[PDB]
Parts: sequence; C-alpha cells; structure tokens
Amino acid sequence: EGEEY
Amino acid sequence: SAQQELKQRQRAEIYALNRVMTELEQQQFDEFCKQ
Amino acid sequence: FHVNKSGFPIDSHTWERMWLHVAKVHPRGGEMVGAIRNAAFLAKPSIPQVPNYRLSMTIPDWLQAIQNYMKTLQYNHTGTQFFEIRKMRPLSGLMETAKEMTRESLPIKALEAVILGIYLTNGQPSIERFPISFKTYFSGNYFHHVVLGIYCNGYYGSLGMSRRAELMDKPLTFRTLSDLVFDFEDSYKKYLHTVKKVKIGLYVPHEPHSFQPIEWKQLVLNVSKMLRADIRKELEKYARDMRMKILKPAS
Repeated sequence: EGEEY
Repeated sequence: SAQQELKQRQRAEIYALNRVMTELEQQQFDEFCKQ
Repeated sequence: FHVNKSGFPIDSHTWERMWLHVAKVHPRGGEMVGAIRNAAFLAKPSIPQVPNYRLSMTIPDWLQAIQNYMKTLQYNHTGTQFFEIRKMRPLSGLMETAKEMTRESLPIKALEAVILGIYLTNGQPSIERFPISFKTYFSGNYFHHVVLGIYCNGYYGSLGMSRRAELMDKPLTFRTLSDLVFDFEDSYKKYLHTVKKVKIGLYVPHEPHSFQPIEWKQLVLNVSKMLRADIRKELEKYARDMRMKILKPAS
C-alpha cells in the first residue's frame, strides 16, 4: 500500500 | 437537456465510485497496520 | 495521476481513463466497475448548499462551516482530479474555477480545497490566507500536499482536504506559525511520513478579480535536513514579516 496525502 | 442529464448520471457514478475507493483505501490501510 | 481538462460533462476519453484506472487498482476491478456503469438507476446524491456567512457566526464558526462543506463534497479517491487548477494562473481565473466547483459539487483534492477556501473567505477581510505546502517521503516515494493556512486575530489555523483527518483543518488556536507547522509534522509522523520540504506562500489578496497569481513558495525550508530550533527561528522570522512588512513576491 502507499499512504497518499 | 441531454447535457444536464448526462452530468447528473456522471455525478451519481462518481459518488458511487468514490465510496468504493474510500472503502478500499480504508481496508488497505488497516491491512497495512496489522502487518 | 489524471486531471479532467475537458469540462462538464466529462468527455469520453477522460471518462474511460478514469474507469480503466480504478479497474486496474481495485482488486475486484472489472466486477465493481461494471456494477456502477450498468446500474439501471442510481440515486442522485444530495447537493449541499454553499455556506453563506451570517451575523450569528463567529470566525471559527464560519471556517467550520466552510470546512464542513468541503468534507461533504468528499475527498476525491477516484484517481481523476475533476477541476484543472493551474497554480500559476491569475487569481481571477482560479476564482472562476472555484465557482465552478460549487456548481458541479463533485469530490475534490487538496489543491482544489485550497482554491475553494480562498474563494469562500474572500468576503472576510480579517481572515488572512496563505498556502502551506509539504513534500514528504514514505517508503520510496515523494508526496506533495497542500493546505490553506489561516491567520486571524493573532492565531493560526488551517483549512484543507486530505485522505487523513490530521492533515487538513486545524483549529484557530496556534499561537505561532511554527506551532501550526510542527503540528502537521507530528501528524505526518503518525503515518510514517518524513517531511522533506515545507513551503509557505504569501497572504492571498481578497480581491476576487485579482490579476495577481498566488505566491506558493515565498519561504522554502528543507526541514528534513534541519534541527527543530532552526526551523522555528526561520518560520518565526518569516511569519513576523508576513504580519508587518509587505514582502516582494519571491517570483
């Protein structure tokens, strides 16, 4: 996963 | 007008999609935390 | 990564690129996309009324009403930004785009929330507005985020939109710009983000037909390379200049 914002 | 009803269906579809991706983003986040 | 540059209604090429994106990113992508696009009927989402400032409101009340409007529009998770924000445009054009956001009433991302927060506070001359931008690092990628800093009656706060509750609105209770910025840095710590750059702009003029663009980068600090006391010294010096002098745009 990527943590956006 | 043909234009106005197209913008409304698109708005309905965007909000349905936004719910799905918000839910996806949430369980991906919980998935990440427990690892 | 996509941005709607085709207006409303969204054109076919932009529309398909949105669906192909979510089809690729979502685990049940094909089944879920077909479910929406083929739905015989879909409920029309309620359209929130644009907040109007009222004499019964405090400044914090007004900011909260603006922020609640933004939350009601919802953060845009679709992968397709719906309004093109050219950051370098004159304010007058950016304000037109902001009216357009209140008419189409679609989800928005951080940059659009900033433009909309300027539009919705142009009427309160005692609220000063200035962009605060962050470049952060997380597990091999850089991330850019922006919020709308607020200064009013001696206090700092912010409006904005984010995937994360702690990376957007902040009450008007920070006694210094540093306390505000440091609260964002501590909020980024929760999500394992290291803050690489912080960029503070100038006060945005309240004239809705301004020929001037927004200055986004009056002060740029490489905070990942700095000790906290020097970050505080630099932000305090800068914020004091904002409140007193009238500064030449860095651009």
